[PDB]
Amino acid sequence: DKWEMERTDITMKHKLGGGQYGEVYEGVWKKYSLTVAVKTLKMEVEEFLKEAAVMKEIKHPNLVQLLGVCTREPPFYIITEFMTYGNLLDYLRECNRQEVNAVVLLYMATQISSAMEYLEKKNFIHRDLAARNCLVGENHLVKVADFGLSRLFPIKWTAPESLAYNKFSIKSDVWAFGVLLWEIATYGMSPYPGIDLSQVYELLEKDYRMERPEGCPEKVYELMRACWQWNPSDRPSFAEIHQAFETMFQ
Ligand SMILES: Cc1ccc(NC(=O)c2ccc(CN3CCN(C)CC3)cc2)cc1Nc1nccc(-c2cccnc2)n1
Ligand SMILES: Cc1nc(Nc2ncc(C(=O)Nc3c(C)cccc3Cl)s2)cc(N2CCN(CCO)CC2)n1
Repeated sequence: DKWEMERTDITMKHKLGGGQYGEVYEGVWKKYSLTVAVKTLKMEVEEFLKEAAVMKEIKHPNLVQLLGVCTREPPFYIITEFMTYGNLLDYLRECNRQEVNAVVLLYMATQISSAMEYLEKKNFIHRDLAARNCLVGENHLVKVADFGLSRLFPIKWTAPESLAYNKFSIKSDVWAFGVLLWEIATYGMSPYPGIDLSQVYELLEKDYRMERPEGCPEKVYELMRACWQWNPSDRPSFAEIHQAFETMFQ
């Protein structure tokens, strides 16, 4: 296996983002003195190795790049490139809005839609697509974190068909993407603020959708609304979503 590393190839450093991603650490891959991120497991082994195998198949500019794995005996490692600025939700909430302005919001939306178009075409689904599971690099680079991928839950990001019948599709990710776009357009506000988690489905069932955020262009809000179509087959494809963002650039 070309991905297999000895644990001693890595020097473990500090826990990343004060433990928000659980057991994810900064490390150094000694071969290149390259700062990396390392997810560890010392219960959920079957799950951890299945994700390791899935990440070997994925290669896109906007998905976090696997570098190696330690999957022989515990502790188990997944090693990726280090995204320097951390998760997109905290980044939006804390950013300088003079820098992170309309064109950067569009750029962030376009990048994530590019990653999801790739997964759509490669018959993968994400099971936790949200701003907190996107990572930021230099010059407003955004990559989707890829530990929760499957080959084909977070209630406020979950399509109605997934809450009701536990059924997930690429169309469920299109719903989640619309919530993520809402997170981008509000610089990382909590969706459905103050609404009890048990009543989200019944509100959605009676055609409730979140209102246009302050300053959100109408074309961007129309695309959110298309992502939140009740019928999954009425939601646009990630290919259509990416193309719509490309077209908006004036
Ligand atoms: C995709 C997106 C989603 C949301 C937003 N929202 C905002 O841009 C915005 C504007 C005003 C506020 C409100 N704000 C409150 C505080 N006071 C001080 C300022 C105003 C909030 C968000 C922009 C975008 N970006 C976007 N959308 C469509 C087109 C473009 C675009 C930009 C440049 C060139 N071509 C296209 N850029
Ligand atoms: C939570 C967090 N992660 C960061 N970067 C990461 N790179 C990649 C990550 C990741 O999880 N990889 C991964 C692995 C390893 C396995 C499977 C799947 C995947 Cl995707 S986590 C940076 C960061 N920072 C804290 C805050 N700082 C600013 C202070 O103001 C910036 C730095 N915090």
